[PDB]
Amino acid sequence: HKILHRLLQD
Amino acid sequence: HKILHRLLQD
Amino acid sequence: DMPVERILEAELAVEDPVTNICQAADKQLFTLVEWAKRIPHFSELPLDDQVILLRAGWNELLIASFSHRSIAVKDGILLATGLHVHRNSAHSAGVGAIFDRVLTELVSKMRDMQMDKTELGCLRAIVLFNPDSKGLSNPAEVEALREKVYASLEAYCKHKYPEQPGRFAKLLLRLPALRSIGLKCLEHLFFFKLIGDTPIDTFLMEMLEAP
Amino acid sequence: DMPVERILEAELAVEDPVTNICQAADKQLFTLVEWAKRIPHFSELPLDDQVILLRAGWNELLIASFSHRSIAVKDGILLATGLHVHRNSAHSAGVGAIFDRVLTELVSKMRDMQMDKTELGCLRAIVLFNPDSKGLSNPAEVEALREKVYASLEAYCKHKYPEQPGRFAKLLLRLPALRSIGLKCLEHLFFFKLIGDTPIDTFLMEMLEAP
Repeated sequence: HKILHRLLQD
Repeated sequence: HKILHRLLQD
Repeated sequence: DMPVERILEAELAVEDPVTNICQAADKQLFTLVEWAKRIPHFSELPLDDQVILLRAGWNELLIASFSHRSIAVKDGILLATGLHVHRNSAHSAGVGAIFDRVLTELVSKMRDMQMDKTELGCLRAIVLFNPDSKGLSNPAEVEALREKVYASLEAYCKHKYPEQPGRFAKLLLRLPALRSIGLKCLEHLFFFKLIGDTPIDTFLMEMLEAP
Repeated sequence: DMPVERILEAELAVEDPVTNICQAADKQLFTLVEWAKRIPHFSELPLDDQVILLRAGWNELLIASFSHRSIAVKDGILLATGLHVHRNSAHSAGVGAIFDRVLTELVSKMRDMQMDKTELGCLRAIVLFNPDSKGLSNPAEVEALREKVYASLEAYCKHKYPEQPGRFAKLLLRLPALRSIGLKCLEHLFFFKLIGDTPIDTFLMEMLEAP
C-alpha cells in the first residue's frame, strides 16, 4: 500500500 | 414465495 | 404506540457445522414468521409488504438472534436446535472468517455491554421495519413504524440505564456490522446452493429464490 | 475532546459514466487522506492503524461525500470533477441498480432531512473510526474516538434541532444503507478490474489490492 503510506507520512 | 405467503396468511 | 413490553413479549414467546447451521436456519425461519406477527402493527401491513420486509430482513434477523443467544458461550454459537458450535469447528469446515466476524463484531460486543432482550427485540424490529426494502407499497408507513421503535428504545435505555448516555447510539451502531455480516452470509449460502454438497431445506431455499 | 467545529472545518477544507466516476474516485482518494488528517486525533494513531482505517472506510467515506454533495441535484450525482451524472446515463451504462440505491437510500434521504455539513462530517468520522477494522493494534482506542464523535454529534443535533428528537437516530440509521452500498460498489469495482475495459487509476487500484 505504498501510495497511502507515502501520503499519510506527510 | 409460497411458503412465506402461506405462513403469513395465518 | 410501540410499547417495548410487546417487543419483549415477542422475543420471549419464540425462545458438519455448515449443514447444522443451515438446518437450524430453516427451522428458525418458521419461528421468525411467528415472531414478526407479534411485533406491533406488522400484521396490519399489506400481505405483499410483510413478504418484502421478511425476505429483506430474515438473515440479519436470524443472525442477531443466535448472536444474542450466544453471549454466555465462549468462542462459539448456540443454535436453536440445542447444538453449540465452536470456532474450531467452523474454521475446520472452511467458514472460519465469517464465524469470527459474528463472534467479534456481534456476540462479544453484545456480551461486553450486556445487551438485554428488550434492546435485542427493538434492534430486530428496527431491522424488520426496513423502509429501504424494494417494492414496498408504502415506504413512509414502514418508516413511521421504525421511528416509533427507535423512539421507544431510546426512552427504554434512558430510563433503564441512565448512567450510560451513549448506550442507545451504541446499540444502533451494531447495525452496520449486522448488515455486512448478513450480506456475507448470503454469499456463502448462494455458494453452498451452487456447489450442491450441503442440503438446503425448503424455506431456506425459498429465501434464496429470485424475487 | 472531539469538537464538531473541527469536524465541520475538515469538511469545508476539502470541498462513459463508469470511467468518469472511477477517475473522480481516484482523485478524491488523495483528498480523503487530507480530510482524515484534519479529524481530531486521527493523525495521532499509529501509522499502521491510519492505513487500516482508511483502507476499511474509503468507499463508504467517498460515497457519503458525493451523496451529500448531490442533495440539490435532481435524479443525479455531482462528481468532484464538476461533472453531473444523471440516472439515465448510469442505467445506459449498466450500473442503474447501484446508482438508484445511492439516490433513494442516501441522496434523497439526506435531502428530505436537510442533513447539514456538520452532521455529514460526524457520520464520516464515525465511519472513519471503525473499531471493527481487522488488524488494529488498539481497537478500544478507535472505539473511544468513535464514542466521542457520536457524543458530540448528539449534543449538536439536540442543540441545533431541538424540535427533532429523532434526528440523531435518523442520522445513524443511514449507516447500514451506506455499508451495503459500499459493499456493492466494491463488487462492481472488482468486476471492472477483472474485465479490464474501464481504466482504473493507481490509488483506486491500490485500494483494490489484497491486504
